[PDB]
Amino acid sequence: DSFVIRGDEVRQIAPGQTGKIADYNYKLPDDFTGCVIAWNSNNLDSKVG
Amino acid sequence: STASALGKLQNVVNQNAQALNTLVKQLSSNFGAISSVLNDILSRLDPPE
Repeated sequence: DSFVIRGDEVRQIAPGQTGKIADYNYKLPDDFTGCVIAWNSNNLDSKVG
Repeated sequence: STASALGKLQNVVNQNAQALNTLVKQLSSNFGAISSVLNDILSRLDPPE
């Protein structure tokens, strides 16, 4: 599963988390097995306009 | 007139009653948790702890 989020919201992508992204957009199971990968694309996904 | 001649049966009854009473009493202990009642724990913390 792929998406783009703000820099400060990456903390909410974890089992048993609470916030705004974790409960309204993407909810993870408590016993989730797998892995999470995150990197930065300010030079690609952000524009001067 | 003379009492205390039937100590054995009274002792058996007292032992049974005391064992049941202490088994019931044990419900109020803490056992190292934050409270002795489940509802307060459920209604004051998120599931992870």
